Amino acid sequence: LTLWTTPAPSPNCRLNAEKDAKLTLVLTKCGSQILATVSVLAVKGSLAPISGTVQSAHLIIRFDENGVLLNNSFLDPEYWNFRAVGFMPNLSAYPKSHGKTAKSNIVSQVYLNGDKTKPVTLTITLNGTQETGDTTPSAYSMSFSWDWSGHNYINEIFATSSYTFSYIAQE
Amino acid sequence: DKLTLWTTPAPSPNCRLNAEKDAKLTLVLTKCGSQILATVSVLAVKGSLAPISGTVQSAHLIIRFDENGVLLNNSFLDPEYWNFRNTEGNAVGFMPNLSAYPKSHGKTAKSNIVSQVYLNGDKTKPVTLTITLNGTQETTTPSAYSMSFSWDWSGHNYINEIFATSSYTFSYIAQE
Amino acid sequence: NDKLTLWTTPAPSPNCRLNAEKDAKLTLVLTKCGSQILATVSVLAVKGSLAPISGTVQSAHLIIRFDENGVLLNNSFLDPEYWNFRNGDLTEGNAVGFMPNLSAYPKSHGKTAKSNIVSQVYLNGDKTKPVTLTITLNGTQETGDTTPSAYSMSFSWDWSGHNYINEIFATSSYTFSYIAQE
Amino acid sequence: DLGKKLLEAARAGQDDEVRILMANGADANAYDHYGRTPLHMAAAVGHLEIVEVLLRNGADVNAVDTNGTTPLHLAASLGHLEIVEVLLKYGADVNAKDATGITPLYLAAYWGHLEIVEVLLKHGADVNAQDKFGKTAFDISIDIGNEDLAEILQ
Amino acid sequence: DLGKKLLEAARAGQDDEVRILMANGADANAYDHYGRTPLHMAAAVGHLEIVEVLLRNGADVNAVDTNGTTPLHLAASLGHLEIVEVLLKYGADVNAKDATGITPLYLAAYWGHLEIVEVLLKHGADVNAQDKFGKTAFDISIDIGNEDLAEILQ
Amino acid sequence: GKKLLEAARAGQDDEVRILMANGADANAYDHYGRTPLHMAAAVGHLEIVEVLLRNGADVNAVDTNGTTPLHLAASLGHLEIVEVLLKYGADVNAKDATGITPLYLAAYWGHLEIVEVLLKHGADVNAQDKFGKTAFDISIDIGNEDLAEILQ
Repeated sequence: LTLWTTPAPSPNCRLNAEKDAKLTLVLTKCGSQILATVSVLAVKGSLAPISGTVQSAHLIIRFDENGVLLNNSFLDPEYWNFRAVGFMPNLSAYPKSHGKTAKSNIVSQVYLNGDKTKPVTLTITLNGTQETGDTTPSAYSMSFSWDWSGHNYINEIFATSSYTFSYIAQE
Repeated sequence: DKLTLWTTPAPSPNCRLNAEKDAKLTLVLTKCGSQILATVSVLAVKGSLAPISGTVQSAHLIIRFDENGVLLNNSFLDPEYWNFRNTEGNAVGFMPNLSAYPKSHGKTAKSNIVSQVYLNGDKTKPVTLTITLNGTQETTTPSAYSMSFSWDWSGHNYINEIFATSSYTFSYIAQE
Repeated sequence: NDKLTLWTTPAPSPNCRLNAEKDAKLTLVLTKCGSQILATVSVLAVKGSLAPISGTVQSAHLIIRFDENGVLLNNSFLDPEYWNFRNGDLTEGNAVGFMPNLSAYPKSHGKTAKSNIVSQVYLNGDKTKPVTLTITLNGTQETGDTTPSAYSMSFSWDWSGHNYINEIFATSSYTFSYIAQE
Repeated sequence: DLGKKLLEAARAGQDDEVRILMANGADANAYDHYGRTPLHMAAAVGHLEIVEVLLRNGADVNAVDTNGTTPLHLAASLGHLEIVEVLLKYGADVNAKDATGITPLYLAAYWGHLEIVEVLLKHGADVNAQDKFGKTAFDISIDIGNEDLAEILQ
Repeated sequence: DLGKKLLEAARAGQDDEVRILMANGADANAYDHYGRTPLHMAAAVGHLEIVEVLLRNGADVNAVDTNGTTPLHLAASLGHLEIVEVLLKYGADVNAKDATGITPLYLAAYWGHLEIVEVLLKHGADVNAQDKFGKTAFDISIDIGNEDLAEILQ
Repeated sequence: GKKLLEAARAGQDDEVRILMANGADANAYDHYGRTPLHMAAAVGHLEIVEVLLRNGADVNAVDTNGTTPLHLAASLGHLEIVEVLLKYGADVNAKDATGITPLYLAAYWGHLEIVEVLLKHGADVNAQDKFGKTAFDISIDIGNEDLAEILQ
């Protein structure tokens, strides 16, 4: 089964402002592992075109104890459905609030405009968030942090190549 | 099953990078519901990439498919090493999805998967591999789908080496 | 469905030997997707000269060898109590369906570029501390008095030229796939 | 559509393709939906001849994209000295602020393009300009450790 | 525990955080379960002021982790000259040997830090100390092809 | 035979005369036409290049693309090897299957001292390739100040 944003979503996530980018993310459950493919394209704001000294962006998707998005704040729940704990990142392998645990990160280079001379690092962190006080907790999370420190891409549109990864599923 | 479409695990020379049958492309597509899981490598067997000669710093292979996901003839990939494992199923289930990767949108970022692979499996000899999905442009027989592989090692001097890469895994959204 | 996964569990105890007995936790999960295995792997040293990285050590490796039924050769290098089918005993699944295909990745004296999958992983999941991981499938060919194996998977980490002394050798997670033998 | 072609040819650094298109009546002020104009494209990729053909055909020298970024921000940030000079000759605005208050001098300082920094200061660049966080080009020289830069800033 | 927060602040180079923590009673000699102390963290990341604060507060300049690595091994290996000088000023053992016989001189030589090799030699660094293969800092220079170092060590 | 090919690549200066002493053939070739002297010229093992030449290795051996050891040494920046090849009578003007010469490769990859040596040894500055480019078209091409200068 597949949990996804659809293959071509409308603006459906916030990197810096409401609906300022399209995240295409597909999670396919292959038994104990989730096979995933991801890319992002900024549609407005300070990453379209990249402006000033901006050299990073990020998005944290949080889910509740049933694997359901916590709310429409950051990824729009209208572009997020089956084609859910069976798609959540395994808490034994990627322990909640421990995104600094090396193994909870999958890190690789992706490329602006699909051009091999414009790398961008993508760090995906699984269950890396901790909520305290009054903050509603998430049970699970999946974070994408893009970073191109030291590269001057001003005037480019932040639009990445597509990238595949997998992770152990919670159930 | 009818869930694999491949060149076999060990093909004879089956593709043209510059001249007929000058390379062996190993390419396996396994359908995992809405995604295809793939693994690819290539090895040149003769011509200007075996050994790498002159200032050659790139190679490419474009595979084109018709509206039923069948390999076009006159394909630079030999249709004899391209078939379902044994059986015939539905090739459209293996094609890259045209909403995610629209036809002739090869320069759109999202239609490309780009990563480094390594000559001889050797970490000190990187080669970039750019895979482009549905990027083709015929204005030629029309293709409905395509999968391209572009190897590029600009700025690296690998003259005298044999062009033979490590294996690489990627996935993409299937058309149906 | 538990028979389609062969793994170390998601959080093993010390279960492999990089330089000394049980000196590292290898997390390795193989899931069988018909003709391909989809794998995810990472490693964390827990004692010895990679915890913290000491001296000029700039590499580590682990070779896992299997017999002709796809069963680990011995409790030498990876501990068989953290290697089994998910929720399974040895008779719950068939381990040859998880082995690297011999016709794609041969057992021979020769070297084969396509038997390697090579990519960078990162210490502490930190993009500024790369380490190369070379995975080699069936890359052993035992001679002399070495006990033979039918299949192998080896993991060679190398960070030549980077000085990571005082870091713990703990890597990010990495996905790859390969053609299955059956 | 002559605009799209002109945007693409300026971006690709096709000097002549640009001249041919101008010849055929392409609008030097076309813009894409992010507000980039051909002169942003040419300034960013560093094609001097293209910058000049456009300015001679009446390209708005201080056109802003949707974030307030001008061609002189681009050329100063990315280090294209001779483009920075030609832009200035045509009325480029040394004190243009983008949407968070960043100026061409702030970017040339941040990325270490010192000769560009000198050129901007001699054309009246305001050194006390702060971004929306209160940081100036002097704060940059301290944060990024550039001693030559801090020296030049007085 | 204040110890864990100190270990973390030293490693993240939080100069100020470390002072706050020492102000509040944090133990300068806390160690993690690999035997790393805040002084190991600070010598490795290169943070001089934290190294000084900890040493002013009684940090053990000769602490070893489970492999016998000292803060001086870390500063000499990673090339932090002023930290190497300060550790030596507080009584760091110049020829401390890790579990395989490696000294600060051998690591400074292997990674080509020539100024640190010269400071270590003036405090009595021993050119004869061999690694597990029988090789000295000198043999490693010969190997590596480093002629400047080979003359300093001979 | 193949042992030699492997020792020359691997840089095992020792093995090579071990193998030569036993009558291993200095002109062995693999199925791409590469000889031990191509392997040694490519990896830059001077000693090995000299032992092979003293044992009558063919200095002008071509692989299946017409590449000679002098192309490899010039292309990859091995100056002493370029000098010893020329001493043993390597064709300074050797053309590969597309017309490329050692001078063309030395220029392309910015090995200016080797460009100087090839010229002294009579490399034709005017040899062209595919596009009909020559070492000079390469200079103002790759935007190379000093190479434009040396091509005098």
